[PDB]
Amino acid sequence: TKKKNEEINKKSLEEDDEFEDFPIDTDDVEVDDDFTNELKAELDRYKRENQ
Amino acid sequence: ILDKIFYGVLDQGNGWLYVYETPNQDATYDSALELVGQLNKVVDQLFEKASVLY
Amino acid sequence: NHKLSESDKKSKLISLYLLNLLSQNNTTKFHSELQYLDKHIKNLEDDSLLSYPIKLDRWLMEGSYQKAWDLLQSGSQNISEFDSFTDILKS
Amino acid sequence: LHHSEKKYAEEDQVQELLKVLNEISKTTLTLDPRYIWRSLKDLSSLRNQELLNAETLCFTVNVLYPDSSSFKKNLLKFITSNHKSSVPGSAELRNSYPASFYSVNTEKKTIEVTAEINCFMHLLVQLFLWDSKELEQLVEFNRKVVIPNLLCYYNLRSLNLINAKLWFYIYLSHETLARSSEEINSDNQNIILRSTMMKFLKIASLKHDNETKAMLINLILRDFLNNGEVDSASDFISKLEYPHTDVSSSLEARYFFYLSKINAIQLDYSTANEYIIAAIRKAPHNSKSLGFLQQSNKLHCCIQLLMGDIPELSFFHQSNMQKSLLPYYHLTKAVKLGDLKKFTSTITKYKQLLLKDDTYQLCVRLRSNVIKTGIRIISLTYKKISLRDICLKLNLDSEQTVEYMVSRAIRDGVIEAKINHEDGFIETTELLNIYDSEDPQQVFDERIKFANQLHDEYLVSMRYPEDKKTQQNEK
Amino acid sequence: TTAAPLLALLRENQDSVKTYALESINNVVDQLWSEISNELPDIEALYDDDTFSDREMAALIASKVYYNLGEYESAV
Amino acid sequence: ELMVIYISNLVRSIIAFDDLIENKIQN
Amino acid sequence: RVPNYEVSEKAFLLTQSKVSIEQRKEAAEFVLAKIKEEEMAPYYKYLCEEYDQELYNELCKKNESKIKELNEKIQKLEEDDEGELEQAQAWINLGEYYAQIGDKDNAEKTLGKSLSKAISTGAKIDVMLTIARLGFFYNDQLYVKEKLEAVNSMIEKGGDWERRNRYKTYYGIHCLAVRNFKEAAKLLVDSLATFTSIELTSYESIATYASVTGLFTLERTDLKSKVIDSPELLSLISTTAALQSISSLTISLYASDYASYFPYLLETYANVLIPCKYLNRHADFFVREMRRKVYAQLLESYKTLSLKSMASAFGVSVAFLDNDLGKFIPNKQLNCVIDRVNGIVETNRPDNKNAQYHLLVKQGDGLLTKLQKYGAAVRLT
Repeated sequence: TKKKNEEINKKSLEEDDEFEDFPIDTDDVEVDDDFTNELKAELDRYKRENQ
Repeated sequence: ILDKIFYGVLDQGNGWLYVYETPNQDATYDSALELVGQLNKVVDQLFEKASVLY
Repeated sequence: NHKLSESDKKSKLISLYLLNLLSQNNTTKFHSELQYLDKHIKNLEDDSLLSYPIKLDRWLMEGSYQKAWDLLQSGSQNISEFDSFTDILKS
Repeated sequence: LHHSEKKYAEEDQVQELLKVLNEISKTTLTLDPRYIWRSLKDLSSLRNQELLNAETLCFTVNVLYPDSSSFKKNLLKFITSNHKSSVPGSAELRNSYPASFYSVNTEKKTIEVTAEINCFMHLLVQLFLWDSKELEQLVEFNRKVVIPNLLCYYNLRSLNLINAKLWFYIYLSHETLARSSEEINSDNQNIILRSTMMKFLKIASLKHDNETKAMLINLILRDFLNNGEVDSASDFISKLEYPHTDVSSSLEARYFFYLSKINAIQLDYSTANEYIIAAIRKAPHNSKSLGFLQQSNKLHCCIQLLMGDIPELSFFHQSNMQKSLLPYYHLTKAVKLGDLKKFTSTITKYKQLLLKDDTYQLCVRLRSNVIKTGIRIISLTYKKISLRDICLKLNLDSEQTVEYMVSRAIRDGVIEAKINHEDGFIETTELLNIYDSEDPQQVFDERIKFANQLHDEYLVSMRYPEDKKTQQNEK
Repeated sequence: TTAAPLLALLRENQDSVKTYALESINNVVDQLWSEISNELPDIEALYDDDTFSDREMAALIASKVYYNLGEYESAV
Repeated sequence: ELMVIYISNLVRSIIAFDDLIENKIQN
Repeated sequence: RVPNYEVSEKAFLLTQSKVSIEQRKEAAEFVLAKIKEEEMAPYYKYLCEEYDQELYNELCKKNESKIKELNEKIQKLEEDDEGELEQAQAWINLGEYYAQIGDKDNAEKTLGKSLSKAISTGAKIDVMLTIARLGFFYNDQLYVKEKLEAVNSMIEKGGDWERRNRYKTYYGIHCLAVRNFKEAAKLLVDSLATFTSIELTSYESIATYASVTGLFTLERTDLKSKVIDSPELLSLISTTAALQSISSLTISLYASDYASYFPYLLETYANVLIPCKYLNRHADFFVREMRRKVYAQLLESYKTLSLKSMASAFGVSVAFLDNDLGKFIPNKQLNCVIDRVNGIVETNRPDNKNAQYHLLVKQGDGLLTKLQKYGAAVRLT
């Protein structure tokens, strides 16, 4: 009840919230290397045979 | 090397074997990790205790 | 600038002021002055002749020295009073 | 109905008032009325709708009115003249008790009790105006009237705490009307608004009011960025009179946000990082604080990309605010991979979102970092790497161009590399064994000082309640 | 409005321009002071010189700014 | 030590408040 | 109870188009008879999209037959005197049917009444578990989690050793289901030691799961003892295809075959990781680790390597290997660089003093932030 004057006034300067404006308007990064690996193996194998 | 009775390094790009018979680094830092480990839990506990003020 | 703050002269005069600061070799100020302007030129003029100091900055920030030299050399086309900066910038 | 409601709501107002009235006039209990006042604004905002709203008029009439009858009239006029025996003399519940303003003596002017009452009465009008959303006429009418009244007062430490709150409303209300409609009249009155905060701040430094100093500084730093003036903002921060003694954590958190922005554009991303982390810590995590947290996260992410570092991937993900930070994840992917095309496409798509907060402007500069970041990574994987290899990977235009970007970088020392032109490779200089050098000691020296500073903070605060209790009688 | 015109005028070498500038700044010295703090060493130099005849006024401006900032010692 | 002393203060506030109300009632 | 999982696992292969069209339609033959037989329409409605009204007339008939049978059976055994126990068993029996048609909603209700009534203490523990089983059927991770707590609440009050064995295997599946495998590898290998099965998914599943999780978590020396030299896994031999593929990958790594190692990775992905519903999620996550591991060992043993020696041993080209390596290097589990110019792979591998310095200082920063957090609040208050 003490912070409440301050938190509400603080909020007012951001204006609204942005968070609910957003839907109205509208290997964490890596990619799985099994797919890549598959292709590559075939490609190696050819050259290897004819070596 | 994986077993670990001579733990050294092999050079493919040349042809030498280097031997290192160097066993192990600081106990000091290790036991220091344990003390810090306890302390992390302890402060959260205390904080739990300290919530009658809230 | 009168009547809240248009005129075609507004774009030309800004471009020459900002280029001064890049010739004094203060990027720090180039950004500081730019901050002020930003609210008043967001898309009002957008970039016009204003683009001339803007590209130049971008390339030294990237650290593309090559690309930079290229813009200056080609900058001899448009010499009208801009040479007042061009020469400084070579050195 | 009407009579019952007006009076009942009015009853509660007088109970709250009596408490704050009594406490200020018997010694200086300064801190205690302040805690009441916080709670007061909240209780009052919720009140107003229930139990009519001409409950305030009754209150005005009831006590002494030196200018406030006219102000209340003006509000009533605005939303249409309301009538139900709302003519003065309507209420009178003083009745010759010295705690309810002695009826004969006050009127004669053999005693004055109006001083503090007037400041409070004003507080109720600004709150109610803002509540209702009465703009235009009243907003100017209100500023016009309150500023000379405080400057006719010679305001106690206690009275300083009260007017620190009218100041908040004076600033916000002028802004909302401006945002609603642009006009030159709004612009003339803007110059008036700056000048009044500057005159008052000197008065409020001499009374050393922790509340007052705090409120004014947050407002002024904000005003300056909106007008873009770098120069004035740096001078204003040099002083650092902004207290940390007792003020709310919400106040501080605002203070820390602005510094982050300010230092970032001036090319200190080192200190901006510390400020932005520090701003989150002070802020409470509340829904009423959600707007601040949401703007804070976004600024944090921009600073980490300006430095050259990728923030934690998990930040954007594990958030329940994850939707807004959709633009931030696309920027983070493009920067880390050095994909030249991706980066430019991202900022076109999310441009209008980004333009709102003027993070678009920072993102033009984040073009540079796409390239800077990618080279740092390529160098850490591949120690000696021909200039030819680097270009092939990240499709950089030519060997001469990439050499120069790398060259620029290691002057400012981020890559920590060196170019060997003659031999055609760029060789990372890192080797470790920095434990042997003196650098850990510098690091650790600081960490001790930080703990000590903790202890001191504990000790001082700890004793302040105990004084109270020993002095109080106990069973 | 801003102090930027005002600053610009000090610099103009010609005597009458500098004098006019001092009056202009003096009006708004109490209203606005944080913008000309930067440029205090120049106002001070004018006070030093004994060519001006509103020289007394030049030091007044320095003093006024310094009390508003809160450096009371510099003011006095 | 910071918290424990606070805990003690918190109980004592109540002890002292209760003295005042009870003196009034008794009289 | 028993068939509900059988169905869905078949249905999964039908759903996916990743699977070969030949395999897809093997699954199609098998599942179709059981849809009709066990009357699986509520669950089947989701999957049918997702890959007769007779099934329903049947549902509804069955619903009502089975529904009515069980109804009046309880009406019969309310009368017949034994008020705690016989109503309870009859209520369980309604739920048996619900569990049969794969509607979990109705199961929960009837088994609720069963619990209210005070019966054998073992029995209750069995019921709680049955509800947790339904979480695996839907394969909603969130459903299995909440429920397994209620089971764990009653287990230790019950002090049942017998159903305590079941707990292990179910909790294996939660930790399997999730990414975090550190808790999963320990749990699933203990259950190979002690199996107690009362209405439970086959023993085969447990084998498949131990092997994967063994590989991901354990270090070299502990992999040998606990997985390779597991008596059960060896005694069961490689019979089933899924089990077989993983076994070949395990041997080669340990016998330090490098040539067939990379082909077994491709094999494992085709035949183990993708058919499983729980480790379909973690197919990407498993592989990335295992490619780092072959390298991480190899760099331990070698200060320098050539690119051609490194590449060729595995049976991949120099260009392909170099690319795969730059992906893994910034995670800093390999601690090596590639000299393009000299063509060597040099190994930094720092276990120096400066390395150990980093690990303790990161713990200390975590403790630093918390102190500020508790203190600043409490001082204001």
